[PDB]
Amino acid sequence: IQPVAAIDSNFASFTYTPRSLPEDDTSMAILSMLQDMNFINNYKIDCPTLARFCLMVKKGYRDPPYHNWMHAFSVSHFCYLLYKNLELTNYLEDIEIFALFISCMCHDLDHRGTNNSGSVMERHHFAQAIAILNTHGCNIFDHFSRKDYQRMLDLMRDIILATDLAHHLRIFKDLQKMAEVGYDRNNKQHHRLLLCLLMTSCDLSDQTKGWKTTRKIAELIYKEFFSQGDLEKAMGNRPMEMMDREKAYIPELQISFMEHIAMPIYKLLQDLFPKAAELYERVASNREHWTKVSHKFTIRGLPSNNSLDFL
Amino acid sequence: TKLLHDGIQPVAAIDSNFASFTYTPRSLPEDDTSMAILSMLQDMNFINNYKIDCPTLARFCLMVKKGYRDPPYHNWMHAFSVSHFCYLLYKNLELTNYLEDIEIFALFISCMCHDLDHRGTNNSFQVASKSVLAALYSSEGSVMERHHFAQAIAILNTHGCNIFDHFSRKDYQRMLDLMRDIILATDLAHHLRIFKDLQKMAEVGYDRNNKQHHRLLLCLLMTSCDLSDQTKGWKTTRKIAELIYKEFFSQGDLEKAMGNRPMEMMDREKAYIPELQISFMEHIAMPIYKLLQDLFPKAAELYERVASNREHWTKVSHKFTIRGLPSNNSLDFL
Ligand SMILES: COC[C@@H](NC(=O)N1CC(=O)Nc2cc(OC)cnc21)c1ccc(OC(F)(F)F)c(F)c1
Ligand SMILES: COC[C@@H](NC(=O)N1CC(=O)Nc2cc(OC)cnc21)c1ccc(OC(F)(F)F)c(F)c1
Ligand SMILES: [Mg+2]
Ligand SMILES: [Mg+2]
Ligand SMILES: [Zn+2]
Ligand SMILES: [Zn+2]
Repeated sequence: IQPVAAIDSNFASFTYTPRSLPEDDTSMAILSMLQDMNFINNYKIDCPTLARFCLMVKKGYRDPPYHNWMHAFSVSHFCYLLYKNLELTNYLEDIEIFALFISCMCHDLDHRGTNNSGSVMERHHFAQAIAILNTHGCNIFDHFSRKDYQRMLDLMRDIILATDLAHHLRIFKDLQKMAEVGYDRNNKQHHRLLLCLLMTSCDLSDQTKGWKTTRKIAELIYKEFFSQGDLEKAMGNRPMEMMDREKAYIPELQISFMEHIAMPIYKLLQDLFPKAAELYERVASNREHWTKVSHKFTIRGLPSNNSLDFL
Repeated sequence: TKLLHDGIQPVAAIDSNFASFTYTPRSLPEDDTSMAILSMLQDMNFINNYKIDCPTLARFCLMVKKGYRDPPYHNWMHAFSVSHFCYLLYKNLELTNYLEDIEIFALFISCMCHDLDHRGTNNSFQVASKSVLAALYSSEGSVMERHHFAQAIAILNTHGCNIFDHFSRKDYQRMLDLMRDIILATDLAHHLRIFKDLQKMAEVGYDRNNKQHHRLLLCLLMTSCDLSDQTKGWKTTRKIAELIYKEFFSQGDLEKAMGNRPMEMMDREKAYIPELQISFMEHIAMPIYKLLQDLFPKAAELYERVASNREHWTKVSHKFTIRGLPSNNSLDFL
């Protein structure tokens, strides 16, 4: 197990882009992150069991454009960053933080590049995580107490279910209440709410990097959406505007996504942790950048085709 | 050999709609266009009127054709299409009630010759590129149009190509002065200078005894022929627009490579085609055909087709906004 400093000198920084790491080194980096957060020694995890677990999780992702292993790795890496930079041990229990990180690895297992059209996919993701744990040689919790095994499973379920946007919108009022009155380490409701907020923060973490990352991730997202839309047209159904490559206008859809979903998540994170202010400011800056390049979705000159036949 | 040994077709046998304003001369295969030129001159009666030697005329037509290059728009098929429209104006507007036979003959020959040796580049490009044409003609203005005329003159003075070598001294001179004036009238700068005069003439009415009115009418008709692609269906205007912008953006690329800053309409990174087409059509094309309508009521269908083609450019404007991902399938262009 590599020390985390040897992977990259900037590995624990919010400026690091985990998609820069070759896919063949990501399994080792997972182990290095668990080592550096001290969960392997804390919970006495068998290293071979953990290695096999991590490879099975990786293997359980398919290869659609966005919802693949590198997404899961990136999300997991952001959880690590929150641990390292926001001092999560002052707010949550070690078992809750451990659950969040394992959930990050597992939260989109067996995604097909298609959406829920509750929480159909998120329940499947959890069921896949459970099936991996009950595979021979992969149960990283098989030495946990009956109390702790149960808690771990309940946490993973709650945290993975919190990645459904529908869940986040139900609890949004509660998150705002918590942010304004202030976090209370003795309130078990606040722990639940904070774990949901942190999970969604990890899931959308590509929005906190530079322009190069948001642009590429947007491309991959729309590639998935339009594939789904193509399939829905082939079956005789009528896809949503954002799934239809002939009707979707990307700048409007991105700016909506960023104003209405991403920015309020990181605004809430900022209100609870002042050291997350740079995260919110990067998301806001990335949204400004989407507005600046909007004009480029009007074809100037002739299309690359070099033809006007498309009229 | 093929132009000679096929005799001169009657124009009805080329197509039953050949003399109609709805006919698209770009439909005719390029290998039949030389014969169609002869058929049009035959049907307007200029061959018998002026006693043109047919072999001389056949060789003249092939030399004119040969004198066009192959840029996207300014090629032989443009010249043929412009000449065909002149024929249509003769057939449909009864031009013999307004102009002399020699003026009408000059207009048609000018139509064939008016873009000779065009390189897909405009007048200012010759000056910016410091081409041989600029060296010869830049102090006089209308650089390309002067070259076109000089090329026509060089064809006439090629052995076996002088269709006017049997003209009187008076008529030879008149013909040359007409071709020069008419070809120079294809410069947009010329048209904008005379526009006030054309409007005057349209409102007071045409006067067959006013020699200034003949000059002005020949300029108007020449520009009407030059822009005649705007009077056909949507399929023609769309395709011609494509060819025009191809030429413009090639020129713009060349101007960037020399360190100069091209006009917005020449710059493929700044030109927004719907705005430029609509401007061209509202400000250049439509007033030309409005003036033609004011002088000849039977040209009303021409103006109405140009206006309808402009409405069509407005309807499809929205399609220049990229929906979904580009064909690229990539967002790298941001
Ligand atoms: C299928 O969506 C996957 C993911 N979307 C995402 O990353 N992006 C990024 C982007 O750049 N463009 C986008 C455009 C868009 O529609 C216009 C939707 N989503 C995105 C996502 C996960 C969990 C969520 O739930 C919660 F936010 F609660 F975590 C959530 F909302 C969204
Ligand atoms: C190099 O120009 C060639 C020709 N242009 C033309 O046909 N098109 C057609 C089109 O579809 N789009 C256009 C757009 C545009 O600006 C964006 C300019 N021109 C065009 C032309 C010849 C003589 C002229 O002078 C006069 F009109 F007076 F005859 C004249 F103005 C224009
Ligand atoms: Mg998901
Ligand atoms: Mg010209
Ligand atoms: Zn995810
Ligand atoms: Zn022309």
